[PDB]
Amino acid sequence: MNAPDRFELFLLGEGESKLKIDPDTKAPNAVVITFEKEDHTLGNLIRAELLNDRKVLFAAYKVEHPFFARFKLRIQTTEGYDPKDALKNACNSIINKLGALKTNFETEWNLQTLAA
Amino acid sequence: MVQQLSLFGSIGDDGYDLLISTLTTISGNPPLLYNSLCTVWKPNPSYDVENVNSRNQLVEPNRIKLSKEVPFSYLIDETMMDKPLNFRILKSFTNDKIPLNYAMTRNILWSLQISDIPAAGNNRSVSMQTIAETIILSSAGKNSSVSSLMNGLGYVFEFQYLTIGVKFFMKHGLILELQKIWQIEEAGNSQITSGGFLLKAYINVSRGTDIDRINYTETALMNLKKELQGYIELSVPDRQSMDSRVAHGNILI
Amino acid sequence: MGKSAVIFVERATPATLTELKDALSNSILSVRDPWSIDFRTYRCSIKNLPADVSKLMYSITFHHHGRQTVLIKDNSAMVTTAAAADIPPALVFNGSSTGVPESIDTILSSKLSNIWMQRQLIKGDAGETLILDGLTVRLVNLFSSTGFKGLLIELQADEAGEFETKIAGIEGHLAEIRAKEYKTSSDSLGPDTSNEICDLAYQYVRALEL
Amino acid sequence: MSEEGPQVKIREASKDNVDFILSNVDLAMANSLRRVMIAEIPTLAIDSVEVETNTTVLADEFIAHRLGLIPLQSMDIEQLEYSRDCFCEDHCDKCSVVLTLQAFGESESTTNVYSKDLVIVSNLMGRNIGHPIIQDKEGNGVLICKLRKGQELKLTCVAKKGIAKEHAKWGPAAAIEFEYDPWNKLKHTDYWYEQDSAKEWPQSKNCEYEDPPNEGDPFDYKAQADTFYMNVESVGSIPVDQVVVRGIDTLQKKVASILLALTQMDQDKVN
Amino acid sequence: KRVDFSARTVISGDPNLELDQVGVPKSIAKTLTYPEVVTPYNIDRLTQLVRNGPNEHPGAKYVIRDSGDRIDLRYSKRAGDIQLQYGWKVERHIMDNDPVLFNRQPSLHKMSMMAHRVKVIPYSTFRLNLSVTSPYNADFDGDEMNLHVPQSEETRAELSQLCAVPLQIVSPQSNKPCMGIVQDTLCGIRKLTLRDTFIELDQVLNMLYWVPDWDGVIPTPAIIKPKPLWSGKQILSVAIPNGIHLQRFDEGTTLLS
Amino acid sequence: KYICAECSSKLSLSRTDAVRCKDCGHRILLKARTKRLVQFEAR
Amino acid sequence: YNVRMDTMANILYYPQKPLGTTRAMEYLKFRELPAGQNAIVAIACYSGYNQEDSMIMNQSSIDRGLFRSLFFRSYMDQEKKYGMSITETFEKPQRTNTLRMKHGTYDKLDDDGLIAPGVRVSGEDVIIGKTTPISPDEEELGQRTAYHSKRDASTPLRSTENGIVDQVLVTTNQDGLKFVKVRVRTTKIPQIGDKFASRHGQKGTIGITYRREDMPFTAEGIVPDLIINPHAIPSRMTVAHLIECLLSKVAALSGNEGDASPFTDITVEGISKLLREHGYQSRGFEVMYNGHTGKKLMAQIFFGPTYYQRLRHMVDDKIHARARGPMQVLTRQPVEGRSRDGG
Amino acid sequence: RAEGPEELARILQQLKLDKIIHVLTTMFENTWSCSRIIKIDKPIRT
Amino acid sequence: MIVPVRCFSCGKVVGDKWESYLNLLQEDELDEGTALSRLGLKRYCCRRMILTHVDLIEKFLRYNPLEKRD
Amino acid sequence: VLTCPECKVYPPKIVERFSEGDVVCALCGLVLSDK
Repeated sequence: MNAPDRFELFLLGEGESKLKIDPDTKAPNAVVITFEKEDHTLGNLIRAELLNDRKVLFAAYKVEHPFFARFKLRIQTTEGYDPKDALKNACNSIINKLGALKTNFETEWNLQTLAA
Repeated sequence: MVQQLSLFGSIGDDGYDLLISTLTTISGNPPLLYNSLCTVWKPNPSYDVENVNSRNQLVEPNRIKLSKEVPFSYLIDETMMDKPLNFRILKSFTNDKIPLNYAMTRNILWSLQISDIPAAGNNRSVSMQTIAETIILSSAGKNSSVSSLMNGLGYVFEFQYLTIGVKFFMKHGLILELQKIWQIEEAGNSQITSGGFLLKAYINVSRGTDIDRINYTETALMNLKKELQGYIELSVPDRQSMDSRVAHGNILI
Repeated sequence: MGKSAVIFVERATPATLTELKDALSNSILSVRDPWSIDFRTYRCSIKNLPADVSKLMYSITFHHHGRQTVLIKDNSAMVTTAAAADIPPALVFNGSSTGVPESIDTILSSKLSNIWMQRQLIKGDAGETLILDGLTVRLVNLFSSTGFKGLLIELQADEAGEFETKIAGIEGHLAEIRAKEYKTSSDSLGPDTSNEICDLAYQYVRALEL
Repeated sequence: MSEEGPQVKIREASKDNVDFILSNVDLAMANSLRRVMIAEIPTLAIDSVEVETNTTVLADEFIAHRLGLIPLQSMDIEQLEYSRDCFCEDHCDKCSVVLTLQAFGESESTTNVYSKDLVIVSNLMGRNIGHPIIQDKEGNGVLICKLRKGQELKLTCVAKKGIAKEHAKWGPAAAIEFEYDPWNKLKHTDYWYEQDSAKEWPQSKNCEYEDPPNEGDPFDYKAQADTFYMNVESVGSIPVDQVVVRGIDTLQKKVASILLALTQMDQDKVN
Repeated sequence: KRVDFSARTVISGDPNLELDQVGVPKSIAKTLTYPEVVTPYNIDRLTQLVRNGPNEHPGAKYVIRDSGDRIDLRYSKRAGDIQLQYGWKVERHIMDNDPVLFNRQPSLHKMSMMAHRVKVIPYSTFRLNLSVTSPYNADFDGDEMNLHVPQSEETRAELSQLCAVPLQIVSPQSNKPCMGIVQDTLCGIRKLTLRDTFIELDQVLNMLYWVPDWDGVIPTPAIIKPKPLWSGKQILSVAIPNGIHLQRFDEGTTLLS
Repeated sequence: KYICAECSSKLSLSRTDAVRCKDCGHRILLKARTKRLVQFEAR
Repeated sequence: YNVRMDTMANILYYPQKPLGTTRAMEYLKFRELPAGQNAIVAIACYSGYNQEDSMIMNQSSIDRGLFRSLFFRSYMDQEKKYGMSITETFEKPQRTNTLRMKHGTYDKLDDDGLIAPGVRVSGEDVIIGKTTPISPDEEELGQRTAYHSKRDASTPLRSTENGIVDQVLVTTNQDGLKFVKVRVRTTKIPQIGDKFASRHGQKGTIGITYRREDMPFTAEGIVPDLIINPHAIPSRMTVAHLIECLLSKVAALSGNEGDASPFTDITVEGISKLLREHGYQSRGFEVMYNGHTGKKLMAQIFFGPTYYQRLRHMVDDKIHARARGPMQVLTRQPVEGRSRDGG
Repeated sequence: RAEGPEELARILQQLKLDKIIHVLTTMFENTWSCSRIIKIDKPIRT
Repeated sequence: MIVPVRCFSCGKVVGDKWESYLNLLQEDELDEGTALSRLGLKRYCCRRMILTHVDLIEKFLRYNPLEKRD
Repeated sequence: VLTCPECKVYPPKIVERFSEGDVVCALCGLVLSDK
């Protein structure tokens, strides 16, 4: 049997970096960032958030083969602005949105329990 | 970890002083005195190591060497402080008796070292051996002692011996050693190299993959051997004598 | 004689390190180069062992203290080096050493692999070191195989007169950031024999145990 | 109230089902939330079995696979550890749970072996965990096997902690309904008809919560998906509100891990 | 006659593989070998391969000396001991981008035995691009095909310069292509290029990223106002190289169709 | 140890004894499962 | 099947009687011993991994026990009586007085020479210990030593077979010689390369497996247990597949067995009417969302239960490789046979 | 190792600036605790 | 062969309901569809699990693993 | 008689690899006779 172990989907191997950043040689201010042990759940969210920044020109991701858990992201931003900073802003905005969502759901659930 | 490339030989003490003159004529450097003390440790037979993969032989049990330098104040008796501390004192070290006895060495209890049998094949002109080495700097705790440490790892004492000799440093990192070996037991001290000196010329290579360096090292060793033709015959020892695995017992001395 | 202490916080957040870095910013005098640390545990593979003989062996590797490994077993310490510049000259001269040693972790995991086998590995990289008034504080995030583990704080001072007051102050500083479950340790391996790095490794072991 | 963030309107709730609307949110966020709610929330399930006596008519891995899917209480799963991290050999007391099963068919009539007969013998240390989940009226729970006169089964079970990305047994959510745009105002689906497309396709229950479009209105080419209607049901181990909250927490932790790794790499670049 | 260094297994379809690339299972890659010669350019990687052993991919299984003697790496503890010299041979596993010969029986014509580049994959099936299934007359309901491994440099060059899949597109039986877009890709490339099909921004970005030969330039849309949209013909034109010209007039088509 | 095939009687047989049941006299005998459960790892 | 020691046997964990049954089945007893399972099937294009008769399968369904089969095998042996002396004995061999021992592990053997039920055997292990006495005048051209008074005649397992010994039987044959039979159990789980078929000549292989997150879903949270390609319908004109799908869907939604016998009065329009009573689009279409991004799908998808059977061909029994190995006595060419690792 | 005339002019300007800064910082320290950690995003308006 | 514990499609649990489902069929003399809906089986995949189950465990149970003939 | 020409140990220890058609010394791993 040649079936790989399932835990290779969520445990990094030794000597593995969760992120790898590489400058793109074709378009200025463009970076290709490889994420490991991740799938569409994160890439879709990050790209949809990166599309809201008026200084972000290009943002696209892909998962080359459905056997391996990894994906590539590509970012291109305006002059005088770092793609890593854009990624940081996107993550901060996502975290704030999720926190607000959690607080709202807790308030509504407690109100329902009072009305239960 | 090094690849040590070595050649061996022996001489009778009668020519000893004339040999030392000749070396000085070639290297340009004088002899430097030195000594050492080695203790050999073997895996504990009380513990059954079933982990030795018998169906595959991934590994075989081996013996560990712990070495230390001992000051000459333990090796010089009350008759010898008058003479200065140099190579001439070896001329008086012909008796099987020695000032350092069993009790002092027991009171003592560094460099940790493991080796493998030399490389196989009959197309090798020098003894090539692989050595893995580490250093112990200090310790602490309620049982800080070499014996307690090696029993913690899983090893026990087997025997020990004492080396005294002289060193010559030549070009290209070549080291030439003249040694005398005294085995030590509670029963007493016996000089195995009785009435002679053991000669060993060797070089160290840091990386085994580099082959230009290894070829250069072999060239230097064979040139040195071809320089000493007619005086002393330097030879490759027996490959089965430098094997230090526990399963089979023999000791090149 | 210098003194040291180690505090480990298990329920920390990813941003707790930044919170503690900023909460101490008033007293921060300077900042120095980053550090790293490794923590392995080796297990005994032999079954014919006595009841009173321990089974584990903790190896702690210090990167900033000149690349030194410390092996700990049953309150017994062993300090090994692997740099060519730490070798006592006598061993080089007499021939007891070839001059280019290996780390003891390679020896345990290559040649003695039939007696000892690895069981876990906890790492810490890119820590920050801050100089406060008569104090040095080092912070780092601990990463296991699965992911983030917790926060590690190590404090070192040269004057031992007011060490307890500084420890209490740092504990209070963590208290305002509402990190209430923290395990601290400043014990000494040997009351009579004082080795700094061995005691530091023992304190690390006492802090990191579960 | 947080007016700058995602909004939520719970309409229905119970022990198992939560039925709600999520508004003022992107579509990517809701999709990622549902993916995490199904795939990446830890739970407690049986992960190893060893058998002493088997005089039944079934196999051994058969009963092992049957046992590996029984649901057990996992409310306080945050205080266990992954067995690949605990320093203990094999299974810990802090990184596992242990149960025992014993049954014997003394009577003439066949005897059923349910899941109410799993007995826990380890030490829980005051944690609410390990209890079997029972949802039927009679309390018997999952039926496991069947016995006759003179047949016995004896075995021991070790249950551990994991996620659903490695086996379907650790999943806490059965099936979650996800709908939006029941009037097809955005023109996201194109209908298939024989005579009249507006009649062949039935109407979703959700049409009552939006106003039908008027034929005089030109196609609105600026709208985006903003309102989603979800329903979530739990297998039973975790309460459903905890399923939603833990999904949000797990997504937050993943993004925070990304942030921490990025900050670490920036510090490395500083060097 | 029967031969050595060969395998036989069922096939499957993989749309992510290139045209001339075959997915080889892990165990089949661990069993077959190749005798690589130790030289100054490979002794580091080859040394690491020997250290890896025979139970790990990549790795090695035998070491041949200059004199013809062959050391089994499994029994000889010397995975971490053997020092390699110039002219020795390491029998290593088959590694990515190694040429292989691949066929299906009966081999009626020339185009039924072709060369491929390997890619090591999990599971037990072979992988093929969905356009080479026409020359092989093969589908995926239980067909098994055969794999043969070359064992030299001249043989590898022959498999790479004569029998490669790229060189077998214009068949000489009827002087016309033997491969093309087939099945569902063909059903899709038609629904894409109707005048009806318009594409928004995000999907255009993802699609342009998917094309591995992109140059980072975003085509100017065809409807700039009141909403930017792209036509399927526009996005599909990115795949087509530059400098290609084609004219075809069907029944009743004018210069404005 | 062994076991009968009709009545499943508990019997012990040597290396020379006849392969028969004592009570029913049948010629079909079955073994008994390993009493000491042995743990294994599937590799 | 529990007793019988057949050479090979396959058993299915959970068999399901079909939702659409002909009336004749009540005489073949096909609703007592079924041979398949009702699988939810969505006929669609999804990611391009089901073209040219391949199919895509839900991995969570596999994990919960769909299409999982037990496998049973058996071996036999007996003592041979050459002349008047017994030339074969059942006893655990010892390396002191035996030659030509096999590399398999003799440790699992008991003192009787027969392994006991409940031991995980594996590749090249031995389960029966057989020793042959040899006359002193017979020497293996110098191979035999002074103390090698016997030869080994054990039977190792087939090189690939793994599992748990399930039964051991000791009896005697007509001549009174001893007789041993060993039965071994194993479990088989579907994987990339297996073989499945519907009742209308539509068979294929698994080409990839997906988890419940990447599966397209309906508004009700239902997920297809498998997905087939629609490029298989036109040239085969298997309209009965579509009709069976529709009728099985109606029977599952309703809860009663649906007749599908030949030459009867059931029509397509009638079952479509009975379908619309429940609340679904009459031609069996449904609205489904993408699994990755969560959007809507432009085209609707044909969706519903069907009946599938797991055929006898597994990829684990067809896979073979060879670098070197045994030759032939006469022609000295690689031997024939997969179980004998030939070319 | 400077490369440009503008680079050389900037180097000399920075030389004068940080020489003055060092002089005054020494003046303060020989009598005052400066901070070498604080970096403001926007320079303070004069 | 005893009833599957879980549903192969939607992850739900149907194993415990088999005993109570059999009760409604002869004690209450109800039809199959209403009995299936009485136990919260609403997706037709759960109805598929319960409805088409062949219970073969009551035949092996009248039998022993020793002495089948042919 | 078949002996390893490098270990020179009597009696020789030898394992036959049937699935590879080889005869291998169990100490140095050397291959003695093929096919």
